[PDB]
Amino acid sequence: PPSYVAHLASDFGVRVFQQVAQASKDRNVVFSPYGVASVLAMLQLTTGGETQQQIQAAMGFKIDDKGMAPALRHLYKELMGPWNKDEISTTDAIFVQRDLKLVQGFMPHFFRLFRSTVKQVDFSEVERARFIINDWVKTHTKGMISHLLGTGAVQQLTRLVLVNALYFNGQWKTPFPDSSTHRRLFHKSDGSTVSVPMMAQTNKFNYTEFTTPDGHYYDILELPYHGDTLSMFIAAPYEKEVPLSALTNILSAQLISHWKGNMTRLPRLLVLPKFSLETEVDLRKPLENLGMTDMFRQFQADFTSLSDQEPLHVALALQKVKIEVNESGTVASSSAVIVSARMAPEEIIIDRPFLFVVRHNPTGTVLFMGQVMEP
Ligand SMILES: [Cl-]
Repeated sequence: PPSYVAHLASDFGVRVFQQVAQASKDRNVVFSPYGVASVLAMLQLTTGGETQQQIQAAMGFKIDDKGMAPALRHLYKELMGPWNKDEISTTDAIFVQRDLKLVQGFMPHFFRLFRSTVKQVDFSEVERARFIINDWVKTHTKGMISHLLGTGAVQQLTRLVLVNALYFNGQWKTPFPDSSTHRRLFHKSDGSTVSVPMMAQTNKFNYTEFTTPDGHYYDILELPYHGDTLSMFIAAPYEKEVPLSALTNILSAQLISHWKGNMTRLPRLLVLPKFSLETEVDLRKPLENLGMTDMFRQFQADFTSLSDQEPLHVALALQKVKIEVNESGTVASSSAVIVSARMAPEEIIIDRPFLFVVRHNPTGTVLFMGQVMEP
């Protein structure tokens, strides 16, 4: 089902973000809970045996089950509809050795389910294979993501690669002014500060203070995008010794929903750092920690649904996310005569590390999720 599978998909991907985050420590990290959910669902089809059970358990749904793929493909068409003014461009690709004898009916079946095809390449032509892979991403992310560092691992022994790449760029329901954007010190998690550019805006924001069962307090602010189709939620720790990991490690779609129910509109002056960050992840370590170890093993991996004669296994599972946040009419050239604005009761300055979550409002899909430590 629709919002059902979107939630199983989002939750799984967040579970994947927790792993990437517990590894990144104090590095800025952008990730797409949706992306890794979309691709892993496709890979379910190329698996069999234990390698398949480990993934359907990790994700929480069999891709061949009634309404799973139909709901998933309906979702994709929704995100890529006409409202999306090139705000989010994505691409999911599975590259297998072309010389490999495939199972009778895998390609036809895969297409019917995803309306996409598994890519074939002759991995013996290393240079060609890598170019072909970094090129697919390019042409299919509207030229936003044209390279990968991980492809540098594709060699002769490679027979299978998984790739996922997303690009996201706002377009707020109410653009942050421009003349208001200014310099402001940001408190990095070590007492050190840096003069970073921040956007400012007074208006009626949807806010809520949030406490985790653990007792951590966060200022939660929802920031809508044009048409309320998307919303970027901001979870900024209360004091200063409050980590992001206290929230991100208990995060789910039901938690975002929770914020919405307790949310209220207060007239504040929001000061938000403008950030354009990029992260590339080697999904292997994080996927293994979620219980998916077999797929990465030379003798254990079981992809007999993609081909039954083979010593296969994913040689490279990765993701690349490019997130940008600005005024949306961002001249950005380092600042005329006047600047006016309506006054607000209080201000909410985001000058310390914080985490954000972008969601598809109609379905509550957790599209993007990050931890911004130093903009
Ligand atoms: Cl790139």
